[PDB]
Amino acid sequence: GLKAAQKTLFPLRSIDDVVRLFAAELGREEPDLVLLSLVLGFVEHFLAVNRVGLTYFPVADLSIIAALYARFTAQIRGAVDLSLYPREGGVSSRELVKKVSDVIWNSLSRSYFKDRAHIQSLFSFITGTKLDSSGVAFAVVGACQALGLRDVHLALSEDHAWVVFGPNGEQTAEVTWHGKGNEDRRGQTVNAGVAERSWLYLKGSYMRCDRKMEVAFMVCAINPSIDLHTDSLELLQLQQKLLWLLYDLGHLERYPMALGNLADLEELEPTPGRPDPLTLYHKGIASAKTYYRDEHIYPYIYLAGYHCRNRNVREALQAWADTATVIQDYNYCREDEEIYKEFFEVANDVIPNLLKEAASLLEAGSQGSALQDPECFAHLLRFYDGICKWEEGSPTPVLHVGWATFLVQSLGRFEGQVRQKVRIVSVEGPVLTFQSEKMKGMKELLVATKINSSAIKLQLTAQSQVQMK
Amino acid sequence: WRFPARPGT
Repeated sequence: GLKAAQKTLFPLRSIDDVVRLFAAELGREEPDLVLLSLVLGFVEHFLAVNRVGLTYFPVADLSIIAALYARFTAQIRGAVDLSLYPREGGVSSRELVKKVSDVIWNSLSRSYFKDRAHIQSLFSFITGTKLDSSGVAFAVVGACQALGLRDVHLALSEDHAWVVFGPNGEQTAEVTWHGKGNEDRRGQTVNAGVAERSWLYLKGSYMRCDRKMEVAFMVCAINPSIDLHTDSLELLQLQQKLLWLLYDLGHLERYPMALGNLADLEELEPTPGRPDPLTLYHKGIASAKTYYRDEHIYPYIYLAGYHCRNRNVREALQAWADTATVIQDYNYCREDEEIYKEFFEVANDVIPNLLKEAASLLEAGSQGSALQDPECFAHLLRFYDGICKWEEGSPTPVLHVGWATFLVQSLGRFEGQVRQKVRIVSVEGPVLTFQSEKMKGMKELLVATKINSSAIKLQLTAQSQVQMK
Repeated sequence: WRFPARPGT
């Protein structure tokens, strides 16, 4: 499988030698996904899993990498007989895709913890017979490239992975599992999930990778974690350098989450002469607006998290309001629980702890406080509005009374004189228009000096009665 | 377990 020109950089003796290999592969007609994943997995294993004996960098010798490569290509070519699945037109068939998915599936250990770190790469698949959920999808695409199936590509939402293939690349197939205790759909299209307007399938506004974006995925999949307290500096540096190489070649243009990841890495350790983290977070949002109909949630959660860490309360609230403005046009469905958890934590933990500190700082005489800024109160209201609108039409409810005490407490962090300055207008000063029926009914409770806690709870939830006695 | 490039920890 490996061509002479792919071998000349070995041995890889440094981070920068790995970067050179990626640059060389990205300059070829198609970068070799199997080679590149094996190399990343090898160095991650010796930098994060087992650092015994490490003195600088785990040298990657050609003999070792080539033998791993051979183990993979042998196991795919032996198990998938292409003659059984004739290809017209440089297009693969659904049966062929399912066969490759079965080969990868059936290779995995019978029982293992699927949520472990460092089981994402082909190095893990060969040496441990273990892959995580999205790692199975990647492995299917790398197997298909090894078989010459140029039309098979990785598809990505914000929480799941599958493949596209076939005439004009228009077919979809499930090739891995999603979540825990969901029923397998391997072999099926993603059309039911698109049609139901779930977050999981992004209303069809998901990423369809080319081979360069598949390289970007494996780079984002690097896991620098050594343990709960400690990251590998070496792997952070490697990931950051590889993402800049991809950025410079144009291959992050259509990958919002990769742009957020790079921004996070720049915040941790800035690269001289590169854009600031904010610039990169805003490029991620621009990418989602340009290529994905502004239907992605995480570009705004990346931005909000940066503002939250920097105790920019105003801009954090604005970014979470913008997050909610995206979610409002989805239906909350059965496998969307990750984004539910993201909204729950923001509403019921992160915002409360931000406003509590702001309240203490205001007591100590801070000026320009978010708590005295009616535009900040309007952002809080717009955040709840989008969550309430999300719930409308959904097959499963979102809000419950466990949300209501936090809402009442957060509203209460703003004095009545501040809250009074927002004008809520119906379809001077801040003006806000509510989309959700729940918030429209809430409007007259929002300006009293002391909020009517009980009334708020009734309005936010399905509860319509108070206690009998 | 975190989906590649998901924000936050």
